[PDB]
Amino acid sequence: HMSDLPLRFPYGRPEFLGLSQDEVEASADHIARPILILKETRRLPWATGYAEVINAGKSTHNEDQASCEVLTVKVSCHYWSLFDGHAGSGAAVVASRLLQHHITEQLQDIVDILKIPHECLVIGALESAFKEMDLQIERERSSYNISGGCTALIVICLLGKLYVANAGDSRAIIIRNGEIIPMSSEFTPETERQRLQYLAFMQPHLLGNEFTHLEFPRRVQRKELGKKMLYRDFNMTGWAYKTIEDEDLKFPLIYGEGKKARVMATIGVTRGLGDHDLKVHDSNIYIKPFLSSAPEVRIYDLSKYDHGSDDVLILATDGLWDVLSNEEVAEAITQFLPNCDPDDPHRYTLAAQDLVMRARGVLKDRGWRISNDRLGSGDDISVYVIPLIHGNK
Amino acid sequence: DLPLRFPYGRPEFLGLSQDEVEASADHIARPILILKETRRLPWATGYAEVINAGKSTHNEDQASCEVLTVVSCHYWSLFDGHAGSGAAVVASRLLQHHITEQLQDIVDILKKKIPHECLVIGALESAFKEMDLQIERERSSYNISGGCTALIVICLLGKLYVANAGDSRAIIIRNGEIIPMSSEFTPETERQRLQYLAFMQPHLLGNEFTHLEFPRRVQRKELGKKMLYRDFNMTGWAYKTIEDEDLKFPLIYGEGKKARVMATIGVTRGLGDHDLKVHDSNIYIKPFLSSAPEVRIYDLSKYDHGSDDVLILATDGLWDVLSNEEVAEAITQFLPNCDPDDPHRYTLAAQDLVMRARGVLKDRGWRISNDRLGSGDDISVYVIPLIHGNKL
Ligand SMILES: [Mg+2]
Ligand SMILES: [Mg+2]
Ligand SMILES: [Mn+2]
Ligand SMILES: [Mn+2]
Ligand SMILES: [Mn+2]
Ligand SMILES: [Mn+2]
Ligand SMILES: [Mn+2]
Ligand SMILES: [Mn+2]
Repeated sequence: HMSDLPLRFPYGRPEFLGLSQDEVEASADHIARPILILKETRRLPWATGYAEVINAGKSTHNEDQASCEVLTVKVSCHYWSLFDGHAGSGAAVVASRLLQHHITEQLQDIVDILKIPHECLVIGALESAFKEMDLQIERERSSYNISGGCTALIVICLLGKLYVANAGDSRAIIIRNGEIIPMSSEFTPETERQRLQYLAFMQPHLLGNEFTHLEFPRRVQRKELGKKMLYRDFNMTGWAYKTIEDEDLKFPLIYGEGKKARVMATIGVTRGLGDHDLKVHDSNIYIKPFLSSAPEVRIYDLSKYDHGSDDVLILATDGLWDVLSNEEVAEAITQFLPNCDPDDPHRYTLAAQDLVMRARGVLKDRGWRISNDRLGSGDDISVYVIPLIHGNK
Repeated sequence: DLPLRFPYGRPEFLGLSQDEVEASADHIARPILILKETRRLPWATGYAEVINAGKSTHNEDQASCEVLTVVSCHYWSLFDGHAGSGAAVVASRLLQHHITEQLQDIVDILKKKIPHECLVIGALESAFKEMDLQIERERSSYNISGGCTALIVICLLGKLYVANAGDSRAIIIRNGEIIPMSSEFTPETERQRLQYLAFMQPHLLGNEFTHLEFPRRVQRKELGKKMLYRDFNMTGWAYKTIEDEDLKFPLIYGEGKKARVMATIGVTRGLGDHDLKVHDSNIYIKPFLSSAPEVRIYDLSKYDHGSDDVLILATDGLWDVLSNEEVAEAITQFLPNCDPDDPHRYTLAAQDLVMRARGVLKDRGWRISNDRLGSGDDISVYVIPLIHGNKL
């Protein structure tokens, strides 16, 4: 039904890039994989740095989207956002254009007060904004082709405080005098296992008589019927023994380890927007009941520290973090920025370009390779480098 | 009524006769009972307790401490009963048997890659659950009154496992530093789980409650007006027009030590309470409670502990009037006045903590330092010396 409907918004790259229609096509080169950076002739707020590169060939379009502007609540609200789309570009494009409007609307309900701690009203506003964005996608689903879904990582600076709201598996970290301050956590079948099992237990019909909510160390085989095995339930952190009993032969709700962890054999990320009609392969079981649009929000008070020109906030999609650790990013940032004149305004964009290049690697004979012959990232990669000096009181 | 599953009593290691128990239950004098010096506990653990100031005729705290045979396994436990002493008494005798049996399923292994620690944790988690299931079915044949919280510790193969299902608390004091070893399970700390369940299963509210949380009691006058609220998916607050459903009593009400689920109870985990209902109604509370504990591990081999490094276990009778910092300050000023070789050290430290929470009674209620109100609750304190857990 949705493939019969027009697009809500046309596909494109982040609008602040200012790319023509021909530059967009030139960027979608899976073999050359050109790293796009912000033109010096265009400045982002706070001289924010940005860089991106398309995937190595798994989807025709770059499915990351990004938005950055200064909102006005009828007070100023700086806004940065990254969306990692999957199974289509539609949700990430829609989110990159409309979520900031939901945030502005929710903040407007509480702005007289900003002038229960106020920080909890801003958190509540951001949480309501994520939900209302997903609700809008849900009902506009029937008039427009809003394909797939997306993760959502946004940050606002409001009255001297950074709010980092994450619903997905992108990541935000602060590098301050060389130390790593994490500002987000990822939501996967692994990190959300107990919530997912709890829902499956309380609402068994969501399992379509195809899955069991119990976790096992490996796939349970029919020949193990009547035998003892380790299992883990929703209220357990550890493992205990159990007699295998018919029901345990169903496919597990949670399966796989780390980046291979999956819910109902389908998805490896459990929060974001879209995916309303997503189904398990070869069945009619819906995935969305196990997904959530609700972000985790973390605050960084910019007043409690005097920030140098090399103290930055990094936002990136998993195209960076899947091959670079927080320590490699910290090492790279602190190694690069002291080579740029502190007054150079293109200097955080070059830092973001350096991060993308280190994760993308170079195209060798057997694929993309980074340092230590390691495999380079074949994904879309998008990176913000936000200089925290601009938030100094 | 039904026969008792066990006779009421006080911790066995107190070596009390029946006549000493009756004398100890003085709501006016409130004598502080301590481990006799002639009686040594594992690791020379200190223990002291005192009865409440009048809310229940019996002391509803219970405690048990022994060496389990699996390999040997040191075991300390504290239970804070409510609405009767039965559940606390049963748990103080039978939870160690459930723990012992769960550990026997995995003891060979201890001598996807599952770390051994996770097998111990899973064994404790299952033992709590199996204890509550035994209470649930023996409930019908024995008078096992009320419910109880459960805080237990085991030392197994060089590691401490602290498992908590309630609002008692365990902290380590190590070279003056406070090391928390448990978290409390209240309507407040468990709000999102509780709202989630009420939302997934609205019939549990019995058409008398709403799962939404509000900064204060929603009243008639607010109907149709804007008001802050918090749902299961929110940490912050947002505005909302009050509808007639928002007028029902909230599933979660109050804050801090005054937070309550279903207008009835201020702790959300433990054992028993299978038949606990909302007053004057057939709405059951137990679907919102959980017997599942949180387990924290302390590796004794990573630190060479001194004679004053201790693990404190106590029911809320202590923590409701003394912060972690006061307890730390109390222990670090008391113990340096005792010879490190004196086995009675930690018992005396335990008694000093109970006295500091209980206070002195005059004409203005029980008073502790700076004229603060003393604790009128049952109080039970363990002082576990970590020096006896040192490697080699
Ligand atoms: Mg005995
Ligand atoms: Mg000794
Ligand atoms: Mn993607
Ligand atoms: Mn990912
Ligand atoms: Mn990605
Ligand atoms: Mn009690
Ligand atoms: Mn309490
Ligand atoms: Mn108590």
